[PDB]
Amino acid sequence: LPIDDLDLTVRSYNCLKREGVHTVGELVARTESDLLDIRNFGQKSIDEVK
DNA sequence: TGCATCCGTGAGTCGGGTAATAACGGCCTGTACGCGTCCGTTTCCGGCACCCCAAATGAACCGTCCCTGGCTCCAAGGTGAACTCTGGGCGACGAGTGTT
Repeated sequence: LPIDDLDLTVRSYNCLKREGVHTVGELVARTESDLLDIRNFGQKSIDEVK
């Protein structure tokens, strides 16, 4: 499933589509620590992803 | 009346082919073959009596497969504002450190 299908807000889509994350399969493959590593990552994005 | 004297059957199994004599004219014919000629056949040149036969030459011609006309009623391009990062800009604070 793509991350857009999760019907989320501005920042998470922006910071994901620049770097080529297209699905939630790679997102569930990546752990919370491996996804929070990104510079200027929103804590609200962390909350919604968790 | 023996008695020698023939005399009549064996005896199994799956490389070829090796020769003589007096005979000689002359006539007949006979069946097969070789000549010259004539007639039925048959096969075409071009003719009709016409058989007409026909693809090609005028129509419509009407439905239909293309043009032009106007009309929408909407969903995409144009017009807003914010905001959550996104990024840079500002500022203060602290020990490892250039020096005699």
